[PDB]
Amino acid sequence: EVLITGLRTRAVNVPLAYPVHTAVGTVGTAPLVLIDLATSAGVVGHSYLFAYTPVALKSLKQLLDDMAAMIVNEPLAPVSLEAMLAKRFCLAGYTGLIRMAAAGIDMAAWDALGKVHETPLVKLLGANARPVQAYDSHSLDGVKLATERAVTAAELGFRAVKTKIGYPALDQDLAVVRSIRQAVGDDFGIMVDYNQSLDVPAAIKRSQALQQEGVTWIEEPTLQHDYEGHQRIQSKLNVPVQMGENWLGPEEMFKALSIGACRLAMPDAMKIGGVTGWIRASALAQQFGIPMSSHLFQEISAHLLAATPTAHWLERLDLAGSVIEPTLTFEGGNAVIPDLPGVGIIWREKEIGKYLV
Amino acid sequence: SEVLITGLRTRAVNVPLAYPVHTAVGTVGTAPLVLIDLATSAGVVGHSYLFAYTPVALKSLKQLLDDMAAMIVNEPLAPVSLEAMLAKRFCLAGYTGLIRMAAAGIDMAAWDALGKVHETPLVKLLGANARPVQAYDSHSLDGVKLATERAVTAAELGFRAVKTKIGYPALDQDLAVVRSIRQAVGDDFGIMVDYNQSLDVPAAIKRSQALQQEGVTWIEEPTLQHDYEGHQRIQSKLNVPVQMGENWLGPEEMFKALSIGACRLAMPDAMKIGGVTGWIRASALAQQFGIPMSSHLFQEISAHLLAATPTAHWLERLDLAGSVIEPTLTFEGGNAVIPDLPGVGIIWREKEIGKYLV
Amino acid sequence: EVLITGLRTRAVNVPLAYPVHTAVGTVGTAPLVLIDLATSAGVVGHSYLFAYTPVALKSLKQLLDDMAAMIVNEPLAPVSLEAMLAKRFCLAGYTGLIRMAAAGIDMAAWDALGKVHETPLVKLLGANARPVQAYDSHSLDGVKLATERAVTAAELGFRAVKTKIGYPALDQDLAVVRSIRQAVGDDFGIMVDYNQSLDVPAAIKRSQALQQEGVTWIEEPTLQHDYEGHQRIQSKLNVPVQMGENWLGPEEMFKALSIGACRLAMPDAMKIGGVTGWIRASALAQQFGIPMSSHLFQEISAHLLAATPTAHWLERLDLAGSVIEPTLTFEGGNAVIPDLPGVGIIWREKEIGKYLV
Amino acid sequence: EVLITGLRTRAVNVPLAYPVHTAVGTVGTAPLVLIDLATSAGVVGHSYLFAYTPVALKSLKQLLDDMAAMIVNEPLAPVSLEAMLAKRFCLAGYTGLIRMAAAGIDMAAWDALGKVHETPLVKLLGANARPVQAYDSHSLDGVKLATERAVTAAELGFRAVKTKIGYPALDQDLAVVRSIRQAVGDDFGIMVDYNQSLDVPAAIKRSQALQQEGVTWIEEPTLQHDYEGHQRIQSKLNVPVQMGENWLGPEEMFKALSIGACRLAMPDAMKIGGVTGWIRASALAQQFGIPMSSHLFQEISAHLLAATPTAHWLERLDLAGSVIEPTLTFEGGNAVIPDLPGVGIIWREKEIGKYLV
Ligand SMILES: *[B@@]1([O])O[C]([O])C2=C1[C]=[C][C]=[C]2
Ligand SMILES: *[B@@]1([O])O[C]([O])C2=C1[C]=[C][C]=[C]2
Ligand SMILES: *[B@@]1([O])O[C]([O])C2=C1[C]=[C][C]=[C]2
Ligand SMILES: *[B@@]1([O])O[C]([O])C2=C1[C]=[C][C]=[C]2
Ligand SMILES: [Mg+2]
Ligand SMILES: [Mg+2]
Ligand SMILES: [Mg+2]
Ligand SMILES: [Mg+2]
Repeated sequence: EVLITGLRTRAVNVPLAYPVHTAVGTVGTAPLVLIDLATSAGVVGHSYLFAYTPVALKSLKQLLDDMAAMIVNEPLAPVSLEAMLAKRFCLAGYTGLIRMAAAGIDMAAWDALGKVHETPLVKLLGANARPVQAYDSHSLDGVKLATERAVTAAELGFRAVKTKIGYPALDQDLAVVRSIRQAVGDDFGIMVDYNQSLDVPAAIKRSQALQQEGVTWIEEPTLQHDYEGHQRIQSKLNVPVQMGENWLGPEEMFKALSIGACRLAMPDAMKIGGVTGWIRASALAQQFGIPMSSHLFQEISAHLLAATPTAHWLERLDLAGSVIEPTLTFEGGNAVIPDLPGVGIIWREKEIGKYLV
Repeated sequence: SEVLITGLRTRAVNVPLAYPVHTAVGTVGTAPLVLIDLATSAGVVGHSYLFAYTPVALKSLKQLLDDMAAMIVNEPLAPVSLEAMLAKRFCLAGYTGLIRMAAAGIDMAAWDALGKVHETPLVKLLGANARPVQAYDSHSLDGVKLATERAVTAAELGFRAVKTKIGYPALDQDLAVVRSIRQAVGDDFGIMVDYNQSLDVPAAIKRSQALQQEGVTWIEEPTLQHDYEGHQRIQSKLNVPVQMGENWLGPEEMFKALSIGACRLAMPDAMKIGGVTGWIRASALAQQFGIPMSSHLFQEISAHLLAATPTAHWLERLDLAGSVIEPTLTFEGGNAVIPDLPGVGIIWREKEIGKYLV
Repeated sequence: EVLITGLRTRAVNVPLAYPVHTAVGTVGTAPLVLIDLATSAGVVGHSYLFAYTPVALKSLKQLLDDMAAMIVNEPLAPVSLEAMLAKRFCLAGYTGLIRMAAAGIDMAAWDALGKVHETPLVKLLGANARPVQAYDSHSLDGVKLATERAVTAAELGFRAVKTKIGYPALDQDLAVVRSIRQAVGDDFGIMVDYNQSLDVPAAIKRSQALQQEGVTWIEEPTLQHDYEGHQRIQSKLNVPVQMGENWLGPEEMFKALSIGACRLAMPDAMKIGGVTGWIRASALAQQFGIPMSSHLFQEISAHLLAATPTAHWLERLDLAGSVIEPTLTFEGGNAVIPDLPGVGIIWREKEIGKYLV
Repeated sequence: EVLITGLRTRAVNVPLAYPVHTAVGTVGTAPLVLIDLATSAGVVGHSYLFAYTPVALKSLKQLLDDMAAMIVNEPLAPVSLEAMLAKRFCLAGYTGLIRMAAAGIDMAAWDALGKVHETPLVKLLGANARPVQAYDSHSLDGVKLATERAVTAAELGFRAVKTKIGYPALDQDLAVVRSIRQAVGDDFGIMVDYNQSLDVPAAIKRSQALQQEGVTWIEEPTLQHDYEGHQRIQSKLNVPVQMGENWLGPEEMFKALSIGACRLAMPDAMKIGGVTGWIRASALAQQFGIPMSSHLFQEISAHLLAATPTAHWLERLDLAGSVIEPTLTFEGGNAVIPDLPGVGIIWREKEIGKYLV
């Protein structure tokens, strides 16, 4: 019926209103690959990828462009497409940039499929649209900016914020949390994120002090692939350890959950394998008893969380707002899925040319 | 005197193979390689190459490496510190896959350059005597007739073992190939077999128990490479050793596989394991877990690396880059012999490389 | 190309400015074996061994001298030499004094290889020299001397000290830590060392009390070979248990890490097997996620920690300062590797004669 | 109160009628340290140590001579003396040559204590003398000599022999076992010993072939300290894996038995820690359900096995026959304890002089 007829990618470097400072360096702009998936039915699927660093941006575009011949003239059947890519790349390594590229095609193909059936992605997945609580995602901003941004988020109606920590001293971590807490009050979430910057003993010492201060979760305290080390950290805490943005495919999530690395999970729509990977991830989170949040890609994560049995929070970090129309809205701090077929992404074509690499 | 990296040059080539590498999951008909030149303030140039597996990833890998150049040019030629830096710089994007392979290619060129700085073969720089290492001639999913011809030819060349790739539609076809080779080479000869991830766990148990009755030397990647639990289940049903490791991206994946008991043999890939720096760490693990450790591809550097490996087992002879690298590595009586050259011993065939440029 | 041509050893008993009092007895002098490895390239490798007690000093020298014929005329290839000694001693027992002797040969051979290549050992290992934070290592000194020494170390720039505890009463342990803490303030490390003197229940009781006071780590609470007992102790603590100075070879480290005996490790350059053993130990500590410190042998440990992914602290205990030129220096508490080939050891040939046994 | 009044040691290098060829090299002579423990009761305890290689011989004697100051004038209480040595050596490392030296003192002290009470050692331990089945211990002798020695062993009355294997080819291992089996018949033991020479997959392969041939046990297939690896080999076999000659102290035995490394044990009276360590090893083998044999030191092992609840075999390898009187006899292949106080060791004083080092 519906065949894939073309793939077009555009690499952009988009500035951010606030740089994403982390304990391991600053992401000052967002390197994105914008994807269009043309089909024989007249509709075009849209998705985008986040390359994290300009150093990988051109590499990821080139890879996608060389993948185009693998998918042109195949049926628009994302689950069957994913299994084909999984096999074709099983020698090179179906991980990293390659898996990220495969997820970008998956997310565009699902967008295309909802458009074919003139229906929002959440409904094509068999679920009712529902609002999801969102937290406003901040960075390693220093006490002054961290507190201003938390006040502005609370004014916009958000009920929780995330700040990135891992300053040179534990006292600086605690100063930021304490200052946010005094400005937003007790009935407010403060999630904190170390971006893999602590070894396991440091993470136990810092995390127990944060837990005494009162935080909502402690995210990626150590090396993201060290599932055992996260389990050891989690074993010393009442507060939940959060991880998942760096799981490449549901199989990595299965490994982490099988050994108890974390009491929360937050897969990333790209790295987990797109919609197809998210659905599988969501089935694991349910059976392991893990409340499941999103990481980035807030446009598509609104739909996916609505179909997730243990949906927890949506991360509001609008990486692509400069090139995507704001059809996703926030009422009372909850993300509200737009009444649009597919994901609801509409390119801001006038702005894209400003940021092309 | 301090030695600095002063340039990084890459060349993407798509190189002929006398025999296409047929596998159960598809055919590698040419070798897409990225050749790496690491210029230094000592004047010497470090050489290495990467294998992209599919032409689909070739240009992307070269592009990534060219964009990584800015991270390493004007840094000290200290491969262990360079590796720590790349690990940190890529911890958000994902220090795995193509990025990790790119980092390993830098690492292998940097260690080559450091051996050249000290005018000494890499094995001796690593603190070990050069020793010959037994090598098996590595074949593919060749069908009975060609599989048998290549095994006879390898036996005449002095090899004492061959590897064939299996996973034909029927187990009887796998068996027909292994049996035909055995009849042509005799009883005092290794036959390693390679499934390239093509079986589920119950099929792998069934096929491997039948192959075990034929006395093959090991059974390589029976199922999905990341499925360490499943490999353990397959190994639990076998006396023959399960072999894996060519797809471990970094020694951290090796550590996870060995921790669960996935395999009684290991064969890291000098590229995917993370280069010389990653190989040294992999060898330390294999030693403590009691795992005989073989190589995967990259025979030029693997001869050096195995000589430094306490549990060194076999060298895979698959000469992917022979069309563009001078044959300074030799084989005597089936054993790889390290050349008396500084660093790794790689000398480009500069007049051949231009024939294959992408 | 380069062969070992000779081995010379000298047994000394050297005075210590401060006796090393421990919970299990006093090391009042340092019995050392000083090692010279001659090569066909004109350079001489240097190392030394610490015998812990004069009772073992002459035995260790004799053993090394009887090992000379095994290594003379072998290539200067420390990794292959270690394999040869491992095999040759596999029936006698490649542990204990024999293993310590093998490590002494290894450290001198690596010094000699760096000298053949005219490069500091850290650079021959492929790493940049970097300063390494050091703690000043004290002993079971009693409240008065313990505090004085802690004050003096703080004045010299050290950011942490180690004291040895295990007085008859736990109150005496706590009185020393409290006194040191008042003199150095809260932004200062206090590591404490029991030297195997407690059983597991006593160690749980004392360690929880020291944890409440605030210490940096608790080292060797019980019998060094009792990895399961250390695991039980560590399971009851937030503060990290530290061990490793008694691991004979990385295979013993592997056993202890595999069962979770400690959250920190500190291998001893001699007992772990010299440079070759150290390299293997550091690969394990990295995969197990263990910050790795040194025990004694500060001259060579400065190089080794600079090549160690999880390098933590250097122990500053200058056992050999009376016979080795102070080319290793300390700036702001950090050990600074000297710009010398190999390890940087230069014998004080006038002083050695004063201490020969 | 009987006190120790002297400690005398003599290093000898004694001839072997048949060199002990092994897969890892040849022990052509026996380097022994002969021990005399004089007491204030006038009786003298006798024991001896085996240094395995002449390279360790003078070092072991030197260490014993320097330990003498720790034990002279102490009461003749072997269990209290062992505890003192354990503590005094806890920093240097109570293993290796130091532990072997401590065991030699322990074995002389117990022989001394038997003499004080004019009673054989077995009776002082509270057990009846009973004959213990012995196997004649051979080496890596090749097909011709291995079979000749097996014939001669059978004619002397032994009902089992041990041969050492680990020839370059598995077919050579099997050719030896097959020729011995033809010469001795089916109702006869053939123990085989690899002396650590195989990796784990090679050991699985050779052992399953030997198991098909029919052998009594498979001894030290891989590295002696690799307890996990021995467990993996044992998991693939019906035939029992045998080890223990290299355990230094019952604490190492405990670690191996705890993980299931072997279904048989054979501690070495020296390395296990003398009579004191043997008694503790016997208590462990009993609870773990492990039949327990001896390694070497046949003179004292005859007494110790008589007191061992799970006593299995005595290794007959008469390393010291050139310097000790043949008071131990063999009836029907069973070792028969002599009716003599203590261990029953009487030096051949006119012979020791020929072999002094
Ligand atoms: B951090 O992990 O939280 C944000 O989503 C983010 C982070 C790092 C880099 C970019 C974005
Ligand atoms: B196979 O795994 O063995 C060879 O090394 C090879 C394989 C697949 C693809 C290329 C080479
Ligand atoms: B103790 O463990 O710390 C010191 O390094 C030391 C110790 C005991 C004996 C000598 C030195
Ligand atoms: B072997 O393990 O059996 C014998 O007791 C023996 C061995 C090795 C070295 C000496 C004696
Ligand atoms: Mg995060
Ligand atoms: Mg393979
Ligand atoms: Mg200590
Ligand atoms: Mg034996």
